[PDB]
Amino acid sequence: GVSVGKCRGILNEIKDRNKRDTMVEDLVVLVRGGASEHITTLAYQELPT
Amino acid sequence: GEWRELRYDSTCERLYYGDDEKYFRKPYNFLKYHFEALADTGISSEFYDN
Repeated sequence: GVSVGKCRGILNEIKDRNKRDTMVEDLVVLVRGGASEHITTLAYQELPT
Repeated sequence: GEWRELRYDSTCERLYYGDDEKYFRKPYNFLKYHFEALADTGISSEFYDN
């Protein structure tokens, strides 16, 4: 009597993830005339008006 | 250019700009005082993500 056996197994797993985000903003103002307190109030870069 | 600050008159109920001192004297050593008005305001923003 002769008995023989063979077994084999393999597992492969690869994972990849990429994330890229970009955002910019720019502002240019050019005001001529009446450089008093009110135009400094209007010189507020965040609010548009 | 700053002749608009403030002035009040209770007895006359009058509201107007202060008309006391509106003149600037120029010394001999100065060519010109060049009363003008300019304004340039620029904000820069950079947001990057990796």
